[PDB]
Amino acid sequence: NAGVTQTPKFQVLKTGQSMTLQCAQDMNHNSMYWYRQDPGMGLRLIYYSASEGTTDKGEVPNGYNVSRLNKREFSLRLESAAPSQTSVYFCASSVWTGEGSGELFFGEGSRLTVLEDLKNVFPPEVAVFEPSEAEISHTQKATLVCLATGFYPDHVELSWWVNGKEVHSGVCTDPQPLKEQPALNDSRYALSSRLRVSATFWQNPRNHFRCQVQFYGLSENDEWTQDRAKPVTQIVSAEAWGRA
Amino acid sequence: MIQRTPKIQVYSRHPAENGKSNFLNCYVSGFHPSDIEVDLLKNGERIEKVEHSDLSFSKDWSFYLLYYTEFTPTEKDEYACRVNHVTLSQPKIVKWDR
Amino acid sequence: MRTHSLRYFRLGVSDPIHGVPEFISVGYVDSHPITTYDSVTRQKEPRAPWMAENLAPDHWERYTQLLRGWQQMFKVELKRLQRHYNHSGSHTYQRMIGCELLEDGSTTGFLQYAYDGQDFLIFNKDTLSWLAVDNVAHTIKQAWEANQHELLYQKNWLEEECIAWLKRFLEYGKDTLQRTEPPLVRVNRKTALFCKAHGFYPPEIYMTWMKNGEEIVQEIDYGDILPSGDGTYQAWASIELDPQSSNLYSCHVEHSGVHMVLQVP
Amino acid sequence: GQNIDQPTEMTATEGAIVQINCTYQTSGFNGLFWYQQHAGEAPTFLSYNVLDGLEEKGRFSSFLSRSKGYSYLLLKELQMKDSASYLCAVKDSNYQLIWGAGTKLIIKPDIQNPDPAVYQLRDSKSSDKSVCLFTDFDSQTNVSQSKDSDVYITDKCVLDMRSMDFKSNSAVAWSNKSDFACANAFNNSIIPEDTFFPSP
Ligand code: NA
Ligand code: NA
Repeated sequence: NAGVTQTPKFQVLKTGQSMTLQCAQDMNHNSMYWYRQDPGMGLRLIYYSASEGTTDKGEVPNGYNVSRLNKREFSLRLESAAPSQTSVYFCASSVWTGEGSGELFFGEGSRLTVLEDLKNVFPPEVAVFEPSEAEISHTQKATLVCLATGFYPDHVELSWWVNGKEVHSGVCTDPQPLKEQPALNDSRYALSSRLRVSATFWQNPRNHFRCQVQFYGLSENDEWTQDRAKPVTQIVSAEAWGRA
Repeated sequence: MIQRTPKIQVYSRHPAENGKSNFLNCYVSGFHPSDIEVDLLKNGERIEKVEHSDLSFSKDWSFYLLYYTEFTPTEKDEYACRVNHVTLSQPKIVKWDR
Repeated sequence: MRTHSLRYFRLGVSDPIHGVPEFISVGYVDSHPITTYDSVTRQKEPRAPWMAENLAPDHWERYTQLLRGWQQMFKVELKRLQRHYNHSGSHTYQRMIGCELLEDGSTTGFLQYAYDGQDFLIFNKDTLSWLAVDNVAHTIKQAWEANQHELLYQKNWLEEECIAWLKRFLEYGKDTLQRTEPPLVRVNRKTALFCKAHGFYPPEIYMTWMKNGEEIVQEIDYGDILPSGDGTYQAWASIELDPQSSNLYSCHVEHSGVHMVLQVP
Repeated sequence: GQNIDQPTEMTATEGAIVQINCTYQTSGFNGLFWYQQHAGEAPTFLSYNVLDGLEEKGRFSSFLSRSKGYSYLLLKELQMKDSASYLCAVKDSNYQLIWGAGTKLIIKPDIQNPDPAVYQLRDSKSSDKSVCLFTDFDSQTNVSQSKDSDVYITDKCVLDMRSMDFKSNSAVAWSNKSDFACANAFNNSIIPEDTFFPSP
């Protein structure tokens, strides 16, 4: 009952590297599709499969191939990745096709960034800043701020943890990152998030706050030659305790 | 299940005149289901070079086909169409009637 | 122009003999095949030269993929019918969809299905509902009518898209579809009088016999309009002679706006 | 040349009504779809129209005029969770789905008791940054990006404290520069006259 399952969620590639994106649907649908989504444009169909046992090119097939492995599975292949293939890729399925009214069911998307050189890849620095005493006395509320800075590419997931449990109420994370140097095409990114709690909650000295950032970066088989540490997939975090 | 037997009509393309090349048509229509075999006969012998249209579909769900061959009619030669279908115990012979 | 129509047929067979396709889909404009697809070729292909010349390869490529999907859906649908009828052996499933553009400018559109060559489900695009002939059809009707959006889609396709396709194909094939070849008509004595017409196009023609200026259809034998093989048609009608009294017999033929009378002496 | 056009972005206030337009020029027409896509999430189906008229589904309605080649998606009683992109797409004569570029819908929360203020957060012993928080201002206020290359200013974010049914706008500014101060951090923004600046 999972719907459309595509992997991976994030991937960094060097120009020329190969990559396969997986997609499965458990809805017994017959038609499957691979789309790319880029800023300022409508979705563009790469390849599709109208039924098990047939596939055909969409509007932008060059640089890609597909395999309809069975009724459930439709994989997308980048044999020699190019920087122009940096995009968000969506798999979708429909019960049938060639009919007016049937809607598409989408997977969660796969964000790919293709780079000429991996020396531009950086994990985030993560820091947590405790609330202003003036805010507490003026509003009876307390805002913590988490900053994740200097990362590249924009492949991060930020979460707040209070006393060992992830929280979402009271949280606002920027929906888009800030380019630290807006003029540069490969600028590193910054991301801010806020957690706001009551003053009484912040003033309990046994309440514990953590901001955690999952960064999706390099893996074992990526070649690394820089002096700094290899920017592997990793979690970076920072914490604060309540202040009585 | 309702199976419909083929109607079989044999005719020349043009009003026939002996010694003048023509086409012999056998139009097989109204049958269901679609599997059918059709031969044109000359003096009882099966003609080899015989064309036919693709299976065609009627609005009443039956099927039809046209089988044809070029020929020159003579006074002595007898022509026929031989059709077999699931609704026929034995092939049905329809002779060309001038 | 006179009345023209566009229609697509599908045929599925559940247990076909060796070689025969499980699935066939053919389009027609008037009496002329225009398109063909089957489960053996797995390609949509033109059946008229004026279709091949006016539709770019992208058309055949796209609809080939759609037809491969429609082929599978047709198999699944037939498997469901034959299970619910509890039928063994080979059975057939058929579909016909199409539209007419009448001479006066009005339109019709239709969509229906058959099992073993008999009406099964008939679409009404004005009430947006399906007529079921038995309880297996009734089960299908209930499922299809639950998907209101797909009924609306069929109404739009019949009323708007189909008519636009038909006008497009009529222009493509205008030298064939819009021409007129008048009939050559003669009367033979064989006892019955045979009124025979050949060499005409379009195939629509009206031939009848009048006796002393009056028509009695109950004594006229009406022959079929038959293809001659060269793109034209032939037809005939007969009446039997009264041996005891003379009468004024005349054959009347109407074709493409022209009326003709052959009085027999 | 088939085209689908819809506005890039629309901004409306919580509780109000918004109409998102989509016009199309296509070779043939087999129906028009609307999808909702939350930022970083997958599109999901909202509606399908193929005959003329208005169809309702909860707080959303979708209208189509085939002769004008136009549809709108109508959202009534806007809520913050309606913030998303809305994608229109049309199936042509060949059943090709042609996608509009999407309309980003931004919703301004209704702030009942504005209390605009700029607060200095506490330094972290692990960071050289000073961090300032502009918060609790009315939704008409716009936050300008920084004009100093070593000052970073993020756009405003709407936070919901569910327990208290309380929403607030905020933006964050930071720098490691010696002359950075919260009193001047948001100087390039037009901020409310009554903004509270607590003493350093
Ligand atoms: Na390719
Ligand atoms: Na037989």
